[PDB]
Amino acid sequence: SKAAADDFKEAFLLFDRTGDAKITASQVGDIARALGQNPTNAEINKILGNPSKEEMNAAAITFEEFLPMLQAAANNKDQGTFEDFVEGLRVFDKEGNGTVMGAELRHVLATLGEKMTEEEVEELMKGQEDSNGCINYEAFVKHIMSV
Amino acid sequence: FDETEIEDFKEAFTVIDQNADGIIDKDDLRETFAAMGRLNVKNEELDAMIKEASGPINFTVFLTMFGEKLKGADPEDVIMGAFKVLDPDGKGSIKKSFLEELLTTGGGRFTPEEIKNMWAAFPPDVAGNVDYKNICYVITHGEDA
Amino acid sequence: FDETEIEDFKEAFTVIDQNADGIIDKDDLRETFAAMGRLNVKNEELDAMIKEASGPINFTVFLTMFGEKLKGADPEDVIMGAFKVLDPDGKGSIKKSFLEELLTTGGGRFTPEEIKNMWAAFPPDVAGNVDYKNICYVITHGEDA
Amino acid sequence: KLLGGGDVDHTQYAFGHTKVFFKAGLLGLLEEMRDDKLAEIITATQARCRGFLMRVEYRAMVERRESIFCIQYNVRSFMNVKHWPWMKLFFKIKPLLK
Repeated sequence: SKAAADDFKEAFLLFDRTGDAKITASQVGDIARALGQNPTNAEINKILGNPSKEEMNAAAITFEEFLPMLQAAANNKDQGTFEDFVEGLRVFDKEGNGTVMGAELRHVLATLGEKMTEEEVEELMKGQEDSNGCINYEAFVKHIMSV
Repeated sequence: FDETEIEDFKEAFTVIDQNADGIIDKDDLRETFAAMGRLNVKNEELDAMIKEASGPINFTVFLTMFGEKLKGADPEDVIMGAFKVLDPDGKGSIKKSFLEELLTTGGGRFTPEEIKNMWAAFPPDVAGNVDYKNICYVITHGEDA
Repeated sequence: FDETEIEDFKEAFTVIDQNADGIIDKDDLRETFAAMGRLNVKNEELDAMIKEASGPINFTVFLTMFGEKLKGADPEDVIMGAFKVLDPDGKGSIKKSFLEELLTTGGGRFTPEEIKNMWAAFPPDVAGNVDYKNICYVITHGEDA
Repeated sequence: KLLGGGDVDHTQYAFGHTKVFFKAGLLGLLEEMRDDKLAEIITATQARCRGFLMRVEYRAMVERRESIFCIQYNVRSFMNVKHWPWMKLFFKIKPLLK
């Protein structure tokens, strides 16, 4: 709305590697996340196809399409409730203390639903899981929601 | 301030005071930095060092400025004294979680956030509290050795 | 340029300047090469070294000529710093295909053709990205060790 | 452990000493509804993750920014230098020093 945030246009100049002021359709998922929006990858996929837009063939972009797609994704930020994120992992391990065994969270984050690479899974556990093999998800989900 | 530490500051004062008159001026600062390899040392860095004093940098003004910045400076033998009391059986570097708990639970200076900053350049072993001794080195003489 | 690296170039300047007057002329170049075993050193090689300078080779002209050729020169401790961040678990030499993918996909300086030239005298292990450390040695001091 | 994943009704089944028990066709119906309900619940929980996942990649990419350059330029030097008289000289000579 501007509140006209012109820093979204300045961040589009940091993600366009050619400097022509266009951003390919394959970068739009990760740049919506870097502007403070977390649409799921199936949602980013649907919307695209919904609009008869094929992410399979070469794509370019213009700021005039990327701005309204970020504004259509911005209504879905009401789905980011931290009660359900901590209660999900609290149902994932027994006893009254928030600890996932290391390999349980790593294999679930790579193979269940939207596949996260094991390189990204190791980069998200690095520091929050110590050598006991127990990830405290009270501080883990706190630090994941700090970015 | 022990007397050998004051003699070390007298030797550093003589190496920066290349005119040997007893007062380090801005030309001495620039010519000591140029003799260490700093060809691009700006005049604003020399002016910020002189702006920390109220007068000319003679030996007692340099000692009082270093005294007021190093009000908790501890020599390596007293830091290893305290770490030998924390590891009273000798040889072993003490655990990471033991130093985090004992810093917090004894004193407010050992609060956590500060403990994350301790681990942050004082690497793992040092941070963790396992090694020992390298941290005493870098507290008496900074930067990576 | 760190100060110990500048002191290493001052010691190399004194070993090539055998007249000890502060300016390496063509006779110093020829007599340093003859003392290393080069009895057949041509005058055209000495003239090509002097043709890289605009004036006589004093210590600051030798430092500026080496600065302009070594604008990406990195000491062995900072190359091993970056390779310890690429192998953050320590000890292991990193895979050949991991260094080829990460050189290309991050930067244009890591493009392939250049990666074939990296494997080409930096042998297999080095090229592959498995060993480590020998490449830091030969980047700070060339030729096979 | 397997049934851990899937946007499936964790109701509709039941385990026991030699086997699992499973519904069809009602309980079968239940689950299905359930299944959709996790895509929601799930699909949404996936996203953030996905999102977040890459959000850490940027923090790394960025850090890396210079360490590369350092590496980048640094190599190039050598490739140029290693063939230079003066540099070979320094090389044979670099040792006699102290």
